[PDB]
Amino acid sequence: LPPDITFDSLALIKMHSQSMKKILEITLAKFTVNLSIVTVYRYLTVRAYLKKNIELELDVLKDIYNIVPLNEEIAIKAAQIEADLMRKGMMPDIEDVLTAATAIYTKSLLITDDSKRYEPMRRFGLDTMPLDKFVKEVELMVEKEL
Amino acid sequence: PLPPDITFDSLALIKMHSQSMKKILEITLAKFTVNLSIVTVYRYLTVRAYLKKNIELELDVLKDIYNIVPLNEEIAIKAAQIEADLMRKGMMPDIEDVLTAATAIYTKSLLITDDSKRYEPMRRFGLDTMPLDKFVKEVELMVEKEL
Amino acid sequence: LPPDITFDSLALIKMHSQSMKKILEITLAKFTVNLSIVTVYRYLTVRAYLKKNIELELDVLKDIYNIVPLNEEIAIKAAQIEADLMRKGMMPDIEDVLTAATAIYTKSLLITDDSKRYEPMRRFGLDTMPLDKFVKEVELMVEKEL
Amino acid sequence: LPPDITFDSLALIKMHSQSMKKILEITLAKFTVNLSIVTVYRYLTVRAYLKKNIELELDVLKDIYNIVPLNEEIAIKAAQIEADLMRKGMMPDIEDVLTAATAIYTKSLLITDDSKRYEPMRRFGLDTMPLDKFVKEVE
Repeated sequence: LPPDITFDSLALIKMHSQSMKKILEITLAKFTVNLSIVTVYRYLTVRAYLKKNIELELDVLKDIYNIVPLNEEIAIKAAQIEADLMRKGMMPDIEDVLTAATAIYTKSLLITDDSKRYEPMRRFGLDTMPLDKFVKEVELMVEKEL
Repeated sequence: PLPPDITFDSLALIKMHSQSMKKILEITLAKFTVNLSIVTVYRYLTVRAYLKKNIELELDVLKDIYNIVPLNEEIAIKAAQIEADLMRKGMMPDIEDVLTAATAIYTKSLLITDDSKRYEPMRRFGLDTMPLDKFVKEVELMVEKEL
Repeated sequence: LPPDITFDSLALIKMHSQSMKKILEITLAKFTVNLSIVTVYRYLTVRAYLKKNIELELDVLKDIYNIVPLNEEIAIKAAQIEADLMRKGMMPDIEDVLTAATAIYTKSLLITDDSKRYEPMRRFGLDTMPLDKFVKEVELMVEKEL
Repeated sequence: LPPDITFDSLALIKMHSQSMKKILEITLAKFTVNLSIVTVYRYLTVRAYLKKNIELELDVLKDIYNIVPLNEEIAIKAAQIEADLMRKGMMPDIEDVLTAATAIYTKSLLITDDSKRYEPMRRFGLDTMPLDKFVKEVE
């Protein structure tokens, strides 16, 4: 529903698949997509692995997406998230905490195929939504003439 | 005329900021340009927030004594290339290592660490390392000689 | 500010002038300089015209610079770039195409006094920076330090 | 006569044409052809302009020709050739200098459809022969 959304690495990959190509088209009509540089880096890693020109692929990425650098404000947030998770006896991935920190920072709804690993970070102001539910919401909006 | 460029990983940075390393830190700041990845900064402030310190306060001191290098598009490309090429060879490196290494190659910083063997697969990419113990002995030596 | 840079032949000429002696010295400690063998040959032409000792000078360039041969991989990129330019009605100079292709292949920022000359090649991934701006940035690091 | 030969860019194009298939056949059996990477890049350029896959095309050239990178030794000789030619009130093409410099180095008879523009470079050890005369002496 909100104007600002983001995706984590796997949801980004799904959103790029030929079968999402229509959902993507509507997504970019309707939402501002604020990707973490971590998500971009993880994505560019697998592209480069497939021997793609990642300098060119990044140019295409920044044409349709906002790419959010990892700065000092996000690092503060991520440290505080991680330390709290660690106090509660949990072992968060670095990629997750940094992706959540960036989403909290840009005030973006995080679209993910694995919502639950971000659940311990809800308490910090992260909104999340399952990819399959997000896909259903986008089609509904077209039906509702939004 | 320019002071050599160096960096630290987060384990080494934590030790550089210990009570016992105050003078070494002070000499290090006077004699070198220290280019810290924002990711090393984040991992360091994680330790500090776990100890319930004032991370905003301490980050402002860090901001002042360190060149803090954000993770931007250019370092991400470099890190993506590094990591893809390591994978093309059977290896699955840690995110912290790759982004740390990639930032040190991009800033041309000697990476100072207690775990130099962990960083060996990235030598080919132009990473230079030096063990913390050896770096500390060398800083001590420069002070001895000048004084 | 990136770690890998290069110069065209006219920029290299200036970099080795008397005025630029300290800048040159700072560049070599702060950066990796990846020079196309084409740039090197055009530089050596000027030097040979001034009745200098070009074999001796070359032996010094070899130790301070990464001199990049015109190999198969570069020849293919140069060819793709030039054909694409010709398809748009442009006739680029051989030295520009080969310089630009080598810099794309090496991922080096091309420092030059004639950035407009090279602008048709940015779409292929070429990064440039004016020599004046580069010099001033080097001088700034020195001023701040001293 | 010599086992070592090379072509410049136009000559290579004409050697690759339909009419020259037999001459090319006898050329590849009789001679070692030492092609400058510069000749190759120029050839690949006109193929890419016709939207050919030059990776595929480079692989064919790789198998039939000795492709000669532009290295430090060639660069010195080209610099010397060029500076000298300039002091004598000329401005040679860069492609021509690099092509001549590579032929001197590989001690290759340069086969060209334009021998005259290479004439200033004879004094540096370059051997040239017209393609027309070459074709005659092949058949």
